[PDB]
Amino acid sequence: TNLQTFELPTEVTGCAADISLGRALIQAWQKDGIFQIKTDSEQDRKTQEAMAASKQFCKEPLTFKSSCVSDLTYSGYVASGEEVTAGKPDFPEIFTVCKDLSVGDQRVKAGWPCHGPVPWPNNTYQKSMKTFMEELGLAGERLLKLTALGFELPINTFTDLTRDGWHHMRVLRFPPQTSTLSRGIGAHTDYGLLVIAAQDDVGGLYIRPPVEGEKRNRNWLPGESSAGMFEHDEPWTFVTPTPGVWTVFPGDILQFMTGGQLLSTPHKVKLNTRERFACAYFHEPNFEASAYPLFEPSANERIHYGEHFTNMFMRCYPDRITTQRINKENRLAHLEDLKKYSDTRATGS
Ligand SMILES: NC(=[NH2+])NCCC[C@H](N)C(=O)O
Ligand SMILES: O=C(O)CCCC(=O)C(=O)O
Ligand SMILES: [Mn+2]
Repeated sequence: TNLQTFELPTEVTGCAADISLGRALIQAWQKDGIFQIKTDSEQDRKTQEAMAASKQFCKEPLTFKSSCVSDLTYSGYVASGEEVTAGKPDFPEIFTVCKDLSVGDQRVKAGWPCHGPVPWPNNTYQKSMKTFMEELGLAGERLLKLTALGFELPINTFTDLTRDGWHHMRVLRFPPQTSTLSRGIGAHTDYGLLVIAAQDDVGGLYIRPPVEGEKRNRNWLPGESSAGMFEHDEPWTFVTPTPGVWTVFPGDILQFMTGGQLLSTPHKVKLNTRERFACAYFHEPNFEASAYPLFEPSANERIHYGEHFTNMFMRCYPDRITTQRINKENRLAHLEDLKKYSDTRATGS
C-alpha cells in the first residue's frame, strides 16, 4: 500500500536512464495501478495556488457559481449532486476546465460538440488554473515519452496523438459527510491517456490495482461501461495524502492502445469528516485523434477520442444545458461529419 515515487527528468531524450524509468513506471502501474511523481518547488507552488483559488471560488454563493456554465463547452461549474455516475449522484462541487476556445475559433463557429470558452469565475482563477495546467501538461508529455520507451515503441508514439490535445481538469471540493451516505464519487475509470492528480491533507481517494484474472470492462464501448464496477468489492487501495507529490494512473485510451497491458485504473472517492480539495488533470489525445491497438496492427478497432469524451460527458451530465444543446442541434451528427470534412489539419493530409 506504500506507493512508488519517482522524480521525472525535465526532458526525456531516449537515453538508457529514460528507458529504464519507463520500464519502472509500467511495472508500477502493472502492480499497484498508480504511482507518485515528486513535485519541484514550482510544481508545488502552482498546485497550492490552484487549491487556494478553488477554496475561494467555492465560498461564493451558489447562484454565482451556477452562472459559470456554457451551452457550448462542458467547462464550468457542477453542483454537488449534479453529476451522475452509474445512475447515482456524486457529491463534489466541481469546476471543469477544458480547452479554452472563444467564439472566434473556427471549431466553435462550426458547432463542434464540446468546443467553447471556459466560463471563468474571474481572471485570477483563470491565471492560476492555466499556469497549473501548463505545468501538468509538461509532466504529461514526459510521462508519455517514458511510457513509449518502456514498451519499446518510438518515443513519440503517444505524444503524436496529443498535439493540441484535449487536456482538461476537474477542480473538486468534496463536502464533509453530513448524511448516512459516504459516497463521494462512485467507482469509475477516466477517459484519456493519463490522469495526474493532486489532493490536500484530508484523504478519500481509493484506487483498484490490477487483479490477476479479473475481467475489466472497456469503458469506450457503450455495452461495457466501467462506472460502478467493483464498487463494493476488494481490493481498494487508499491513496494516502503525501506532501510534495502528484499521483498518476492510466485512462481508457492507454488500456485500449496497450491491449490491456495497462489498465484504466478504477477509482472512487469517499466523503470524510472534513471538506476535501483535490484536482484531477486529464492528459488527452487531440479531439480528432483515433487511438489504435499498438500491439495488433491488423486489428480494425479504433477509438475516436473526441467521440468518447463527448459520449462520456453527455452521460455524466444528462440535463446540463451543454448536453441539451448537443441533442437539440444534433451535434453528434456534426461529430460524424468532422471525422471526414475538418479543416484543422490535426489529422490527415
Ligand atoms: N468527467 C469525469 N471524468 N467524471 C468522473 C466520474 C465518472 C463519470 N460520472 C462517468 O459516469 O463516467
Ligand atoms: O478526488 C481526487 O483525489 C481526484 C480524483 C477524483 C476523480 O475521480 C475525478 O475527478 O475524476
Ligand atoms: Mn476520475
